[PDB]
Amino acid sequence: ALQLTQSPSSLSASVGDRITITCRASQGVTSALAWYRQKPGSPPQLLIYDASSLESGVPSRFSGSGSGTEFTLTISTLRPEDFATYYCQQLHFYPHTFGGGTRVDVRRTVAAPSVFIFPPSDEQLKSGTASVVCLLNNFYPREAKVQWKVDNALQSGNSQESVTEQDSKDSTYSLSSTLTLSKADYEKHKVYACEVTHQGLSSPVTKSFNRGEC
Amino acid sequence: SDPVRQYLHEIGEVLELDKWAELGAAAKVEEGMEAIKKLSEATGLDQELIREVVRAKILGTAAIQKIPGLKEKPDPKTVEEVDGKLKSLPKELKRYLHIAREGEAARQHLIEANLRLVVSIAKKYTGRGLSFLDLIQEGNQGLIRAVEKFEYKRGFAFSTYATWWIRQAINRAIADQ
Amino acid sequence: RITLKESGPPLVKPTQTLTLTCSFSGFSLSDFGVGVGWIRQPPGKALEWLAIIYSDDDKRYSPSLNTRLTITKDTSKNQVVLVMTRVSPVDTATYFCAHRRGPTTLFGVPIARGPVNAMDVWGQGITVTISSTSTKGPSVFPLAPSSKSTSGGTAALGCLVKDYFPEPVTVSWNSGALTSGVHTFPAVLQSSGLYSLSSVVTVPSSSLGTQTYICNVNHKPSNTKVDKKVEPKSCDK
Ligand SMILES: Nc1ncnc2c1ncn2[C@@H]1O[C@H](COP(=O)(O)OP(=O)(O)OP(=O)(O)O)[C@@H](O)[C@H]1O
Repeated sequence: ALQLTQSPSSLSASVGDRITITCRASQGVTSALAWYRQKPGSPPQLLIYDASSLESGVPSRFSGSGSGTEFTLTISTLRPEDFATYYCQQLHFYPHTFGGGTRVDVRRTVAAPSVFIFPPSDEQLKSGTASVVCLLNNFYPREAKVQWKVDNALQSGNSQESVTEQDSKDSTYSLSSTLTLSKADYEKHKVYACEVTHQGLSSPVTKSFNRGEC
Repeated sequence: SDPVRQYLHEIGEVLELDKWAELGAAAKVEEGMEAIKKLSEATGLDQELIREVVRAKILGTAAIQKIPGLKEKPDPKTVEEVDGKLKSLPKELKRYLHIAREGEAARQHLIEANLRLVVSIAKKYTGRGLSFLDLIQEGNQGLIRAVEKFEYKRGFAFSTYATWWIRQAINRAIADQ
Repeated sequence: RITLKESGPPLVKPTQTLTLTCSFSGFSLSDFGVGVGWIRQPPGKALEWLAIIYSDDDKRYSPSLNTRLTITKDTSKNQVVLVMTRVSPVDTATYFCAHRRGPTTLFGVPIARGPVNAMDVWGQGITVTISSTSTKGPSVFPLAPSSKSTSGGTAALGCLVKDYFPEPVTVSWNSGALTSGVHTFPAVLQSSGLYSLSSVVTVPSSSLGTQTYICNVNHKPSNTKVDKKVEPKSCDK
């Protein structure tokens, strides 16, 4: 089994940096190595073919090098749109194997989680279920934990969160935690709180609400 | 352990060559077969001697040395015999040696890459006239006939040009004897 | 010039047969040495190569599943078909088709085979899910703006797209007019086996009851289209 080992698996840099991804092959694949770029929710896009040839219509910041067993990709000046996962591929042997991937993130100064909170809709309540949502807009790094308290009672295994991608505009991450309960079980409590914890904080933030006025 | 597992295990670790990686090797064989015409009409008379020698040199580091059907003629002495009767030649005759060793390294890779091919064609004759380990000694022999007669400039694909001699070597051996 | 589009079922049941089709333009499968290949991407994982077919009808499959794959071409209709038998949830992924350049030949005899070492044009991809769960459209609930939702200088509102199956769902705000500050989170699979996701948008706290905000939800697998206006909570009068 010809193995393509890609390193680093991930990394951070700031616009204008110069980086080098590597692709090691378990066996000699001569020059038949290609490099692709995949942006979130998009097909891969060819960058380098035959190991060192810039695909026509691709930015000249990109270059590739190597032969046989060791290959590298290089972005001269990192740009806003260069943050994505990069993959390599060998087409010397069947099956044409793909590398494991390399994620590239941007650097930035620790941002503070702008915390909001949404009680369940009356439209939802009338269907037999409730969803309390706790939004953590724009922070950094991804590192952050949301804690759900209901009448001071900590909640585990009844919430789910999801993180957006680091936006090219404001290069931070946003998070959405959703606590789900039955209408009946929701109609037995009052104080629904959300305790965020992040580096950009000197203390846990609690954007709570009380289901009397909210 | 029955070579049915010893052999099959060895080849089951060999990778198949890309469509163009094959055609490239099959061409490299013809280049190392035209450089044998040159390294033969200089050291004195025809080729096949040189070809087998270089084949043994390259065969020394082959991942698969035991190929059923191939009349491996080592001649432990003939090695240093023709090895020396080549390594010492005019400046220009050293680069043609380089060419021949590659053109012969290709003939080897090409054969290895199509072993698990001969095994799947042979398997399509199980329970019939001849048996597994038997058919392979014939298919592998056709595999050598194709890698020898092949001719990319003609237009044919090798995967096919191989099958059309592997199967043919089996259906000319099914005649028994 | 080259365009490939995959098509097929968004959901197939286990042990059944998945049939994908690659429709293309800008090239022909009668072109010299040209190939068309299939690559899948499981959720959260890396690309995996499946099969390839060439102009001369040569074809190759991934070893780990060549017993289950068949690939065929219709070069006069500009299509390629991949068939996968006995599917299981582990085959849930986005399936891509892609184009492979043939060698630059002196009209017949190859010479410059350099451009063949890449898959240079990819289709958009098709999301396919193997599961026993039945298709189900989404309910769209409001994430209305309010005091505990408006902090600092700008408010925040959104939509909760609850209980649908399978992926994917698409979310746009004001038919595209609105893109600034729009965060559409990835879908999460709930304990019931249905997906759920939210889309949020941060707006000027001084334009809430004036500007109209609508999120446009489309879930093609159930052919459900929904438009929901998200207005502030009646927590005023
Ligand atoms: N799609 C496929 N392509 C190639 N090989 C496959 C595929 N599916 C299964 N195989 C393997 O090909 C093998 C052919 O049998 P073989 O004689 O190689 O057994 P084996 O590999 O020696 O057994 P073991 O792995 O226990 O030593 C099967 O054992 C099977 O594991």
